[PDB]
Amino acid sequence: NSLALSLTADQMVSALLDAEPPILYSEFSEASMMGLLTNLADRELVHMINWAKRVPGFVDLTLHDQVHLLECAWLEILMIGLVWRSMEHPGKLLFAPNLLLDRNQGKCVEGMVEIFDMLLATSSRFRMMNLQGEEFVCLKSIILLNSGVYTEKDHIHRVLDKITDTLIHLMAKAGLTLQQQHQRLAQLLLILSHIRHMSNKGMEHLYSMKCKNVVPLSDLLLEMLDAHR
Amino acid sequence: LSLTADQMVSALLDAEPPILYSEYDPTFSEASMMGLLTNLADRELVHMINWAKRVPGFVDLTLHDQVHLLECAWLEILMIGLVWRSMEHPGKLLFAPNLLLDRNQGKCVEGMVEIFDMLLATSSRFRMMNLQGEEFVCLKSIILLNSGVYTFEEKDHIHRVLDKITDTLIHLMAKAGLTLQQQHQRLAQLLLILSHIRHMSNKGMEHLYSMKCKNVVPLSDLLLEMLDAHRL
Amino acid sequence: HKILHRLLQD
Amino acid sequence: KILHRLLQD
Ligand SMILES: Oc1ccc(-c2cocc2-c2ccc(O)cc2Cl)c(Cl)c1
Ligand SMILES: Oc1ccc(-c2cocc2-c2ccc(O)cc2Cl)c(Cl)c1
Repeated sequence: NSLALSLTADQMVSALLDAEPPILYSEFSEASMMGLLTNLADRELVHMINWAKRVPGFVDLTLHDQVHLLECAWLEILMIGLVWRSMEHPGKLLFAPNLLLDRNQGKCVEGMVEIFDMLLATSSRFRMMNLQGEEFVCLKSIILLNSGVYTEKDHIHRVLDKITDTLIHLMAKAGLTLQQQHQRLAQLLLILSHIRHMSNKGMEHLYSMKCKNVVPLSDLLLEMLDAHR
Repeated sequence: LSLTADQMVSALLDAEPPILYSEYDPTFSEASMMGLLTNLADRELVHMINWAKRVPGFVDLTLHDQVHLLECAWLEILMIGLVWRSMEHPGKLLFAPNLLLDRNQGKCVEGMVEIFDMLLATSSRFRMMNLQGEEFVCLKSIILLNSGVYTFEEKDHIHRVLDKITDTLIHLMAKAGLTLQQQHQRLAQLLLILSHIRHMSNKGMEHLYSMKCKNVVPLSDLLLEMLDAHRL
Repeated sequence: HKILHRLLQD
Repeated sequence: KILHRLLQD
């Protein structure tokens, strides 16, 4: 019972690439902005759940385990996707192709402006580290498996180890030396520390808007929310 | 930067703070029990800032950058230390040699039990991964420089220092008889823990802000100002 | 209940 | 700031 372990580095890359979710669209006061973001985030969750299944090793897990990993890391994956979409738009966040926002634009919702800065700082970090899409979809999957594995789990760490092999392989092909290979590996995985912190700072803001009831939130986005309490 | 991997290891080992003791005598409920944790964390907080001074490259940074990196990562470092100490005591957290607690004891403080289980799981992961001291002191210093490097501009030097520590970890694993693939996998496994530890600090310090408004047990003045860094 | 269960099955 | 003092102690 392996399935995902028998793959090569190339087959791992193509699997994650072909499974990548699409870039959705959207149709500024506090309620106006927070309403669009809520609408957009609700539609992105649905596609992510399909992306989760088409990740090697994920379908091998039980239903409860899949639910666990997604409930803990849904906001991170939403952010790292948002971060990478706006990677070549410095000082701007690309929530949608027809929805690009700036720092001062986010201040229309207080508490959200802080999350903007971290989101921008991460995309700037990716832009400055010259993150690749192949490297990205790996980080995307690492978060899915790692962010909650502590909360035969042995299999997940086997898959995590194999995803790591992909990055090393991805960097080896790029002509990076042995030293630069594990150095870039460290830099990429340390962003996931930041990305995690963003989610927690982001998960806190959403709960505020829930209790504020200013923005009617999707009940799907609710069951994903109160799973952190 | 001009330090070999061996000199890096010794520096981090020589810089290690003592474990310290609490004031626990079995004579006992949900208060002071959280105060001893407060009193203990306060004293360890002081050793931490003198430990940070002995961390290579840290003193080169400005004073403002030192204040910043600590304000964001003071809880992560305490927790990874707590986990490291609680490594050889499965199902138990070793806050102090005379202060050893498990999950059902953490339930005395409401909401604290969730943090206890995570701290146990992290130690359960370290023990299952057979973490070594030399690897620990590196992670201990990595958290110090990374957990606030983009909450800030010529301080990209920090990354060079971070990369030097990564060279050290790989050097250690290469000495433990691990293959290049094994070194990379272990490196990933270690750094992915920091993702969890960060999450514990974010949740952990949300509990500290809770005990703040719930004036059942006052905390240290240094601890309050330290708490006034994530709330702002 | 959880809507997440439904989507992981469909 | 208490932390500021110690860092220059
Ligand atoms: O597709 C989306 C939409 C919104 C966000 C987002 C980023 O930071 C905060 C949010 C946000 C805002 C409102 C809301 O209801 C949900 C979210 Cl996630 C992201 Cl990352 C992706
Ligand atoms: O040396 C210590 C003592 C306590 C903790 C700790 C772990 O989780 C929460 C705490 C805690 C509890 C009360 C308090 O005032 C401060 C803290 Cl940090 C740790 Cl990590 C190390």
